[PDB]
Amino acid sequence: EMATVKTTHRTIAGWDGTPLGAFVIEPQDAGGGRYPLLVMPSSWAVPSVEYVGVAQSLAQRGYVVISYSSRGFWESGGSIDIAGPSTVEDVSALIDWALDNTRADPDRIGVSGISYGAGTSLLAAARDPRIKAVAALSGWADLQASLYSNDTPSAQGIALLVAAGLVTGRPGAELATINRNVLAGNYQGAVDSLLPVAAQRSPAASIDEINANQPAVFLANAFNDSLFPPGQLVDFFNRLKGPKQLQMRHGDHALNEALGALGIPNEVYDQVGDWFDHYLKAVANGIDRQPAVQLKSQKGSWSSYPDWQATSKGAVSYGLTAPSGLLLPTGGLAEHGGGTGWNYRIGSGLLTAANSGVAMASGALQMINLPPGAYVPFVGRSAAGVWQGPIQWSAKRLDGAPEVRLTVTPSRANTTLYAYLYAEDVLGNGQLISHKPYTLRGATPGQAKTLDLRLEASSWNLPAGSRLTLVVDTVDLRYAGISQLGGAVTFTSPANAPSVLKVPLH
Repeated sequence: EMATVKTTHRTIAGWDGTPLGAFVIEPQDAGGGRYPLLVMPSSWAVPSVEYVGVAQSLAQRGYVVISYSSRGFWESGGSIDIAGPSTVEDVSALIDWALDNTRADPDRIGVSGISYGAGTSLLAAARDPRIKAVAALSGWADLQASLYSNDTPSAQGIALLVAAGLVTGRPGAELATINRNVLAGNYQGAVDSLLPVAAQRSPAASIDEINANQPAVFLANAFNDSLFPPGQLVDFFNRLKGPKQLQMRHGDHALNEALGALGIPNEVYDQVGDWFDHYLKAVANGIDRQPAVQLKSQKGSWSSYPDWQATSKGAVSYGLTAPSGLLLPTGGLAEHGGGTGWNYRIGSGLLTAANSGVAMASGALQMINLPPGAYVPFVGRSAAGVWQGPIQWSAKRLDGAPEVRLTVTPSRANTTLYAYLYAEDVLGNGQLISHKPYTLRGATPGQAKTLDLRLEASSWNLPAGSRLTLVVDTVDLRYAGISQLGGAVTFTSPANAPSVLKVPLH
């Protein structure tokens, strides 16, 4: 049965003596061996989000749990350093405190957190070989890849990082510099300020250290996370050599749940509990035999794979054909397989309906993104290339990351491209499955460049009556793109390197 637990608030010194506000949660046995230890850095102070409650529910499975506010948070001393070396070292300091002051088992230590605490936890697992298991929710592996994907600043990601920070605590120098840049609309400057110190804040840069330490790593993110897109997390997951599981879902806001305002359903920490129970309490619950990749579609049904490479088995290659039409020039997506030698010119810097997200209000703390639909017949063909596949007469499932190869010729040295994959119904209404930005800065005008874009991973049930539609344009409401009205982009498909969309259908 579940442990009765006692919760005590106290202040625990960090590595340098900085006082951290902590809830120490301890089973009451009593007679009465040691319990596995979980150290759990809380995340952003979003209203209604119950971090300590989540920690208590884990402790009730039979764990000592330390739920705490990182340096700089309201309840702690210090400054927020964006999961910098001090914040990460503090996890080790709290492990040491727990081993000396609670009935914690030094041989059975795990760490778990969400978002700020997820990145912190993974970094701690790289730096502290005592950690045997990690569960990181809605986190990152590569901070640069997350906020500056293909050299395109994620304006709404960066803005959200600032907004979340301002409700959570007192910024250190790095975050205050970001805040100052964002206030001016200077997203590129925000990025430039962070890049030199981003690698030490990125689990991906510590992949060898985590693999050496071989903790059991559980990752669970939303495909539509507003801060940290899935590709960078998948790439990290794929490189882990030890026990591991990746679960990806579509997020939505649940009401009256501990984590519903973060877009995380209660089922995630249910699975985390099972993960730790196996790896830290040797419970024979079969989690060791479960597939390493588990994906939940937008309709809420699960699929699974033994590894990420399996998602791409038998991917369909659609060749892009030359856009044609009297009124609405549109190309095809042609399975075996397309045209070469064509050219299609659009103007850069023009607005279209195809966007990754809506214009969003100053200070909003929405942690998942709900892309607007786009009516494909109103996507301006002088502003975008549009390629449509055939209407399906049977349901299909897309699981994985689509890839696009496209050759582009800019007339300006600076252009940003955006590729979007839509499920388009028979009437023309598109729901966005995936997208990716790509900035060409300092390109040679008039020189064709072949680009390989990997769109963000997704899991999507495509119903009978729908088709896949690719849109490529040059502006997006969520990114600080550098395209200029008056410039041009010409799409081509050279015989040597045809323009192709690869889609992982199942």
